[PDB]
Amino acid sequence: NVDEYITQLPAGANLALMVQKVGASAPAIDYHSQQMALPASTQKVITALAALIQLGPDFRFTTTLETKGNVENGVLKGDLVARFGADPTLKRQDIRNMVATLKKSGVNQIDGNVLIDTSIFASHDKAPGWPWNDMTQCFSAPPAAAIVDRNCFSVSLYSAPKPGDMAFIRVASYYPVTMFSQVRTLPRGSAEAQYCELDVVPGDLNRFTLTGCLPQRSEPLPLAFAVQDGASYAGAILKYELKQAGITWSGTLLRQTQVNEPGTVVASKQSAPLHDLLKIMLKKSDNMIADTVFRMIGHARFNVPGTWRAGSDAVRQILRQQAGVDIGNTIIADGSGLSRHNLIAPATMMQVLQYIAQHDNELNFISMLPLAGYDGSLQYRAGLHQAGVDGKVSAKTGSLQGVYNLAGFITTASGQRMAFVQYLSGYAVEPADQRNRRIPLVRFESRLYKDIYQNN
Amino acid sequence: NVDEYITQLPAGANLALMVQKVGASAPAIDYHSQQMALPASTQKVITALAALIQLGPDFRFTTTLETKGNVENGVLKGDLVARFGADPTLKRQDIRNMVATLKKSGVNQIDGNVLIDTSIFASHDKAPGWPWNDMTQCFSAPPAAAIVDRNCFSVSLYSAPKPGDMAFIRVASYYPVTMFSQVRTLPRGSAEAQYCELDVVPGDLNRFTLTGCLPQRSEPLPLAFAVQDGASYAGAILKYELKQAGITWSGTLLRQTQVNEPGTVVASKQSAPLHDLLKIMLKKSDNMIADTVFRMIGHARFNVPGTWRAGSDAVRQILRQQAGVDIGNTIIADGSGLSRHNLIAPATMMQVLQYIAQHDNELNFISMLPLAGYDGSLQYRAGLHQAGVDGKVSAKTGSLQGVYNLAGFITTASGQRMAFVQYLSGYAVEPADQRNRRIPLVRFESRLYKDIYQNN
Repeated sequence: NVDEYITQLPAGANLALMVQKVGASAPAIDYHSQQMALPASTQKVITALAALIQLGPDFRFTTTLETKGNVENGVLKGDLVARFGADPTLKRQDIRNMVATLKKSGVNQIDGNVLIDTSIFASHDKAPGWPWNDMTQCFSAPPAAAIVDRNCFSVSLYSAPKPGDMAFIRVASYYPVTMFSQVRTLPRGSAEAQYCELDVVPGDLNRFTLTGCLPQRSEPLPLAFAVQDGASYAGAILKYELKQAGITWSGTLLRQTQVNEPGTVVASKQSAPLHDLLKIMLKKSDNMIADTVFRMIGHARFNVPGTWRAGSDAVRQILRQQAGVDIGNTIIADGSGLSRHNLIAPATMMQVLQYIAQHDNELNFISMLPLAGYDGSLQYRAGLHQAGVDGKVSAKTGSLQGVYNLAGFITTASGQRMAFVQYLSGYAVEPADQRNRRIPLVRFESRLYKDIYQNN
Repeated sequence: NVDEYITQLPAGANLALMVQKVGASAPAIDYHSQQMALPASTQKVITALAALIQLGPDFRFTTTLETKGNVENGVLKGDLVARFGADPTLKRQDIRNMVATLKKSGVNQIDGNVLIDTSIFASHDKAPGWPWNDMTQCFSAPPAAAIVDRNCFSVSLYSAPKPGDMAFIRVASYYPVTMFSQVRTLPRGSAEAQYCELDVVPGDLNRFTLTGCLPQRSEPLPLAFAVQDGASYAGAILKYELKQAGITWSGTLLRQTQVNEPGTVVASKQSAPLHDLLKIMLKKSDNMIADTVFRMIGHARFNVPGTWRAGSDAVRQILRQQAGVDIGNTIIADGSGLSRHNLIAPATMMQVLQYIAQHDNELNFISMLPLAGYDGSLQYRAGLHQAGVDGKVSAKTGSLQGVYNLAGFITTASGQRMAFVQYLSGYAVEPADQRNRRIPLVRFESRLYKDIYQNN
């Protein structure tokens, strides 16, 4: 009763839906299944499959400290190279530990430069089609080769005691960022409060200026921002840890972007295995893992510095050649599904899902998807809970402004496993319902998945 | 025969279409007319109507030089204020002329600062939902309060005679930008040519670094880029013209962002009348005119510094209250339709078109739209030409990656004027047809508009 369920959805919402028994050639439900749609985070299903095929479940991201030169009386005669490898999980502590190791190896002094090597990747750290306005939010932090603590930092914004005085920014001293406040404090219920925005404006070298207005508050406003220049940020952390460890240097911090022969690895850190990271990515919808993986795929397949375009070409090739899926006129712009350039039909995603199901005993893939009523994004998906399908749906959510997708598998009343793709976009509510916007979605899903479960 | 014409379109393309006699309550063609879609540049139809209602056809953008202080023996004892007003047509020459006027007024020296006043607007000069990657292209130049020559500048990129040497940037000395090249010159058919990108990276104060690779060429590559900091850019031009005119100052160039009482206007420039600018906007799809107008509407309606959110609220209010159109769950994010956040149903745009037709003798609006086979965007729209409808269609195009819209009016074989909205999105061709992508569109439109013209 797809058309009737659509009446639950806001005026003009667009649904493309396909449901199909695993291993069957014909769908049980086909509503606009050929129509292109924004996949949002369902794109991560494709990223996870292509990653497992190209890189394998045991791949690990790697970061190293390398020396190029002889060490004489504790003095490295040459450069220290910190070779970043797009590990989305690298932490300040890992840098501290690698420096401790460098020290313990006998290096007290560097007679040369400290090089921040990001040559594993090239071109922009932002995919085409990402909205500019989200770039300072942590969920959209540029997934660069140099990442430390997700390239996200927090700040506290304090209103001034006196109205008209600048609001005050508190930030932990260890973060190599520079914060400036041009935020005017307003009276508690002021005229300017309506249309005066509070904005973050990023500048070079990880400078941030906050601008606009802040109404007086009793509590500081917590804010978290994305680092725009990961290489500089990682360099500054490395510089700090070297100094704390008592290692001096005569040169400067420089970026190294061009491919080069590795020196002697003196310290290293490897991530958890790729399967573990893909699990986090799928359960929690982790954009940074998705997009580091995505540019890694292109780098590994074509033996070139990883770019968005190489990633896209690689994923298309892997799907066609290894998974037997010709994605045709599909557009793949990134790994996370953040890009508004991604375009894919339910029928194409269905072929991907059918491949995964057929090879699930090899891939151990379905266990990584959120299980309705248990974990990840579907721990409490109201429509699925109310449909009676908790524990019966393993699926990836995909949400962006105007988009509420689901793609995955459902075990129905007969015990039949069905792959399904729900692509719902053009979703908008009227201004007076914007912070209550999800109730129509719940109504729709409660009905559809009860229908699918009961009748199959 | 809408469904059959759709077979001309690429796999999975999404059409929402409505055609309706002017003044009629029921549509002649209704194919998904209630469904939300990306309007692209058809949004400019709404912007033009709301602008004429709020500002009127005779509104002019204004830029001034103002003095605050007494002038003693040719010395201004106080500040020079350059008050920008978002005029999208202001030129270097206009600044030169206003400075000439300031000189002629008796000011030889400023004992104070030179203030670049942008207080007419506030918050970001980029609307929510604009893709970040286009921001350095001139068609997406941030439409700031301070614009000079469309905040666009050109550059010539020369490959190095020797492979491996940096490519060279030539730029006219009068442009206050700073260009850096890290572009490596490659052999004419090299290995790196495939996945090594040529990129522009904007920095603070109108710095641009070009990075990546450029294959050797006999001719320099012409490039044009958008200015990211219009206030600094306009300030530098003002500084240059003051110096050339022999006016000295003791202070510095500072930005003035807060609303303030105007000083004595000593020089000014007003744009052409708004109706003339709206005509350019509609004929040529001028994003900068659309978006300066859009933030001006909010500024004029609410008497606040213009923002994107004030513009959106104002346009919704104007449509509902003055045009009798409740846009319901429609999202309006900007004036140009660049934003991927814009969402509107053909039926809503249809109400706008019906209003314009009913009031055309008041507004003189339809004459501003491109006329098929004559001007603007429709001078050679192949599908319309092949449909036999040249001289019979006045309509606004809307194109973005994946989107080919038309909205406007058609005079049919019976002489009946019909309003129509064609919203076609999810348009994608396979990699091997991307630079030939428009042929399916032409096939579709040739058929649809011949059908509409002949049968109505």
